Amino acid sequence: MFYMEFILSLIGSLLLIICVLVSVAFLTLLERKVLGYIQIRKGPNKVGLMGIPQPFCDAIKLFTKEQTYPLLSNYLSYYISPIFSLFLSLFVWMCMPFFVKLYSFNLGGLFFLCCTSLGVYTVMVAGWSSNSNYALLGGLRAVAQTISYEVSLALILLSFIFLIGSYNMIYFFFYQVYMWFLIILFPMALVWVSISLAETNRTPFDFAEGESELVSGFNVEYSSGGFALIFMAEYASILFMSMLFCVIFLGCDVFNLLFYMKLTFISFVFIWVRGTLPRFRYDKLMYLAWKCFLSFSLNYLLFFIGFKILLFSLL
Amino acid sequence: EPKDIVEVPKGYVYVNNKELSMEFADITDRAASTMFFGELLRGFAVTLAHIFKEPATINYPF
Amino acid sequence: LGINRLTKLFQMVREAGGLKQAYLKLYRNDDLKIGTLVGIDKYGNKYFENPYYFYGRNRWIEFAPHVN
Amino acid sequence: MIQLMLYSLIITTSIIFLNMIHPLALGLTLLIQTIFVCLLTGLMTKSFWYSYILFLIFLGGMLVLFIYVTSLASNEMFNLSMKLTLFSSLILIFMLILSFIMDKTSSSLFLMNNDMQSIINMNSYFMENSLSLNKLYNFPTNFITILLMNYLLITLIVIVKITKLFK
Amino acid sequence: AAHGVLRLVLELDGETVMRADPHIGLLHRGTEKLIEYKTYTQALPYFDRLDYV
Amino acid sequence: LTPFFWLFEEREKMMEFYERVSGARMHAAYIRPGGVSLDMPLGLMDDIYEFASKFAERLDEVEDVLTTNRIWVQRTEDIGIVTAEEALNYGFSGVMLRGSGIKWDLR
Amino acid sequence: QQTLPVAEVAQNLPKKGYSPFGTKQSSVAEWSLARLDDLLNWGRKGSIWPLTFGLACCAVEMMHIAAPRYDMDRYGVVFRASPRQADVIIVAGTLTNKMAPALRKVYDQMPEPRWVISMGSCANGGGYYHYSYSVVRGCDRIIPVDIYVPGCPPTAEALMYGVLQLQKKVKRMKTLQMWYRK
Amino acid sequence: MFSIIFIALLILLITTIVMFLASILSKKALIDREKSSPFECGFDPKSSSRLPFSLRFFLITIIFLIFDVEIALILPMIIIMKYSNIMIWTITSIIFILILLIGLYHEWNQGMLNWSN
Amino acid sequence: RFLRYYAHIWRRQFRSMPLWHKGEKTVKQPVYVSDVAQAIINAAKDPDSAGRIYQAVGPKRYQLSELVDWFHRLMRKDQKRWGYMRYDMRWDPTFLLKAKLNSFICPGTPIGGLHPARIEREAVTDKVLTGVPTLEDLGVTLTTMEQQVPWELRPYRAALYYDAELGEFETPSPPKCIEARDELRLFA
Amino acid sequence: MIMILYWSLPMILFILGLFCFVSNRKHLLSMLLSLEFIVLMLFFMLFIYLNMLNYESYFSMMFLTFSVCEGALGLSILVSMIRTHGNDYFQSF
Ligand code: SF4
Repeated sequence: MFYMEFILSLIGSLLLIICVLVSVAFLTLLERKVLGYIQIRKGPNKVGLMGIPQPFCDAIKLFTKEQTYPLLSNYLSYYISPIFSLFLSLFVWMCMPFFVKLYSFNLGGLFFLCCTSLGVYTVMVAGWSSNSNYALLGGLRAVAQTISYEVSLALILLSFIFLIGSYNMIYFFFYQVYMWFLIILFPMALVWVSISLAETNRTPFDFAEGESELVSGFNVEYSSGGFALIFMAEYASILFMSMLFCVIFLGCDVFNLLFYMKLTFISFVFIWVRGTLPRFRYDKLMYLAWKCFLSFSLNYLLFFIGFKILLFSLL
Repeated sequence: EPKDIVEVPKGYVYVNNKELSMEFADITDRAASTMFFGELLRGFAVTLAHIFKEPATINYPF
Repeated sequence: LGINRLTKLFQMVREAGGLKQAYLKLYRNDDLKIGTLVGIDKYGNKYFENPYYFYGRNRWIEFAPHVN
Repeated sequence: MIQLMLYSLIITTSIIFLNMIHPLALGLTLLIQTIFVCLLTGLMTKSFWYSYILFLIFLGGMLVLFIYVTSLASNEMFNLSMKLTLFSSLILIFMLILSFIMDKTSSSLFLMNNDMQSIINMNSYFMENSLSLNKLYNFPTNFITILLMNYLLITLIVIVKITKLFK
Repeated sequence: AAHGVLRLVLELDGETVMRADPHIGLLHRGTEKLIEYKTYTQALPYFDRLDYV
Repeated sequence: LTPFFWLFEEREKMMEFYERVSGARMHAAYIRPGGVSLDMPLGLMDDIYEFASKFAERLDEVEDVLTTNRIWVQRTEDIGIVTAEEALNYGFSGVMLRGSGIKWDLR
Repeated sequence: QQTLPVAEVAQNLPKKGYSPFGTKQSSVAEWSLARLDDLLNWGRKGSIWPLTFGLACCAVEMMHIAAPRYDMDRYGVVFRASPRQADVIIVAGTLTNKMAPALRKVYDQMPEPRWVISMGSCANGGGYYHYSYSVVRGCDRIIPVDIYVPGCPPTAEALMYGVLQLQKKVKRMKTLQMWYRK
Repeated sequence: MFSIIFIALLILLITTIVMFLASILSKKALIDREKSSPFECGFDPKSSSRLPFSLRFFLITIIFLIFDVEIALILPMIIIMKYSNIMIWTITSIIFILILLIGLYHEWNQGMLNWSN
Repeated sequence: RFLRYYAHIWRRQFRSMPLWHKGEKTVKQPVYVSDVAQAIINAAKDPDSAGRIYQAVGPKRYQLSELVDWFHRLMRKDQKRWGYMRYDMRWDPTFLLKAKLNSFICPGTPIGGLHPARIEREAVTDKVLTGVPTLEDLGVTLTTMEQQVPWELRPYRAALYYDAELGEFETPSPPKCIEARDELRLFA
Repeated sequence: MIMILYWSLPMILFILGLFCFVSNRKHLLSMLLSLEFIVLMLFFMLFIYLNMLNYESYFSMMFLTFSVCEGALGLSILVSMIRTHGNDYFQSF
């Protein structure tokens, strides 16, 4: 009955939270192994049996490591941002689609836009709390990157949204029931990888945390426990985008293991980029954001709007 | 091959004298490369391949 | 799939002494390979060489068991 | 209950807003206010469509300017006062217990959410935003949208005219 | 990317670098004087240390 | 990262060669005023041959990966133009000078 | 000086245990605190993050260790650039007077438990530049060194052997077990 | 919704509890004058270090807002397309995007991102 | 123990340091640590100091109210808003519970050294005696608080509000010693 | 009373916003932020009315599009003003 409904809804949310957290913490190893073999390294195979408990080992180190809090009175404000970031990276999951009702969450695309937007405030205030020009430059560069890409991200969404005829994500499954949707929108997939990669701040768009240009960007002044939360937040983010890529382009077959095979392959693909590409410049990226992607997205918008008008004409 | 841009004597090799053609097949090639990232695809497949080479790590201290 | 590779696994795993005697070896050395007893050390160590691998892997050592 | 608790949280944050003077502390205060107001309007609406909208425009993009230019930082970080927090907690709680006391219904709005419409209403069985946003595009009330977009175009012509004072 | 040694004192506006003062000398190991005190054969490794790549 | 690691694999082979002749990974003392300090061990010639044999493959792998890549090209190209006259009067040399256009070289 | 036992002596002896403390604990509190120390040391031992200071000549070996021949992340070691996130500092190369305050500052900005490896002779005792007007004779005079890796430079094997020795030191550290006595 | 609200509150509470817990699990150390300085690669931080606010980043974010609002205008096209009159929905939407392109291409010839500084 | 105690948060109430008798019936004469150490070595090198007590005290006695006010001036704790007040520890019965609980809970050293024994210490006055030798007998110059403490507490300076003015606030005007007759007035 | 139970909360917040708009602040940023809070309240009054109305609801965008433009203009003149004088501080006024 009714309270059966609510109890399960909370169990599912809680159950998903532990899984996504343990997955991303455990996924970190797969980055370290996989990148280890892109390079001709062997990757972690030392601790436990073949480095399986490597990420648990990492967490124990961090939580034991003290919290080298910055200048005297910043305690809270420096302690806020990691919470307010890991929260977004997790809670963004709850809109993800199921056939087995977790929610009746409509406007899921809008909610995606919103959560992906809120990352700016976390990084920016984090740098501001740190109060170190290195951290501050990182935040500004991080802010500019995310804010710029959201513009293209929105219009890109709309192409799919029109092609499915609603904002409810679930209809991606019904429209993909015959033939996958990548093979229709191939260029969008490459662009969407880049947009997703920009959001999660991975390379080639690695300006926010980065290395060798800023020490760690905003992350530079973060002690252990805060750092662990930021680091987990980023990987919860990289997984979610991998899921969103899977549900849009590659079948949305939530009740089929092949969907989870596809999750791993896409998250692998993110790493596959990590070990291959070099980094962009500031300005060249902004050209790529406004002068290249926005034009691209508008054309497809004007292309598919006509197509659906023609489609509506036919039926 | 496209012609050079500076005539070279021996004992040297200019590494940029090659001209960027304006022939239509040549521009469309480059355009298609940018529109579908062929060069990235070449590099992408390289690293996939090079997973399949056995790592050269010595299992120290054994 | 298993092109005469699972066979090789069977050789090393079984003649190790079973599940326990394959896992403890793996658990300790972080790898399990096949060679020949080049010579037994004076101090319990055992040396193994196999030209099948390359120079990094050519020769290796199983330290004395009492060193846990 | 959620509705009047949400009044209470907005009241408390409003008292926070009028006290705080550090620009980040104020800008932080706006951020919370926006979530609360989005929640509240959503409850009394037919759906949360407009709530998601103004969230991503007002908060998501436009408060970025305010925080960013108010990154003046005062040159120093907050001296947080656990006292206004405790008063904030204190004022919240007995407002919250009063919320538990107050009349369940009469203390609620009267607006008609999609659920609080009658069953017979044949119109209500459409997509929740279809019939609401219809005449934003259908004539003869759609040209005003054209005025909006050109207004925004002109807004950019203005910004580059003000933000381009010799540098 | 700073070789571990180099220390650039940079003055930036926006993000561009206007004045870039490099402070070479964070490594200087008085090797000219030492080379003087030792013998030619002894002095030889000094040069291999220099430009160690 | 990938270029650096792939090449630093091959850097190990070359250092081993220094180790074979001189006895030190780096920082040999092998060149001395009267010629090299010491003769070479037999077979080092051949090992050099195979190493040179494979180096074309290794260098080309990274070369094809990275020379053409757009990010790298735009990331480096047209950075810090060094005109010929400005190069000389500042006392340049090496591939910097040789890159700017000057046909000079000490060899 | 001692020497390894001989074949038959090894035969008599049992397994050397895993936790270096042993398993002779008397009471529940002792036995429990022994395990928690073991877990802590296991965490701090398995994952260790150098800072990559690497001033000079020695640094090249500090890179070859990262290279794929004697892989170091294999052991759970990663080069975090930011000292706030780095757990260990491999001071390598010479410490000139201009650098001395910098090294000090970097060291104590790093949070503890912090261990320093003094790689190379230049850091160990000033190395080959010991009688120089500009060099800190050793790095013991600026920071507390934990492990010394002799060499000029140390061969990469030597360096990561020392890393393992640091892991052993990280393994046997007694913090909870002996707080109980404190 | 409030099902969503409660779940977020629960997560946030669990999140802060975890970080609260780590704050006690991590050993303390006696504070140090220098351990709490801004990180400037190991050389003393300069004066206040508060960056100049004479820059363009607000200008880019203002372009964001214009396009961010314009995005808002075009969001509902998905649903109304089944209901609205087709001429008006067709032309009205088309001129939106067309004006955007022309604004963009006109603005490339302006080239405003290639500032002199 | 001394300055960290008077600086740490738990020692403070909301913004109201509680002091025994408002900290206005206490005489303290702290000394700087290095000058104590330098005394130790100098008396270790000399064996003729053997078998001699030494009252180690600073140059100028002080009143705890003078110190804490000066401390808060140094820390910029008194400009407009941070709002320092001094209670009577006897009036408020909450400070003791903080000490008792803080002791009972912390396994290691209690947070900020809040254990009651520290509280009794601040209450106790500093009774020197003549004849008992001193640092001057040990040939040790004594850096005063006026030279040492400002830099000492510089890390804990804070409260640079956006609402108010900073920087131009004068250097913290030093405290004022307590003389023998003035002490006899204090104790009446 | 209808307004006292329904339109009261919007009033109390709106008046508090204005008073903060006419208070004392080191620069004008607190003012702009003050009127910004007022806009959110302005939206609040506007929406509860547009909710009285079956489909007139959509007018939110019109108000929102206009309101953000005021804020942008607000930040525009301020930021140009720092750049002019090297500061936009109320002491300059
Ligand atoms: S110790 Fe040797 S290898 Fe290290 S920096 Fe000095 S000379 Fe170079």
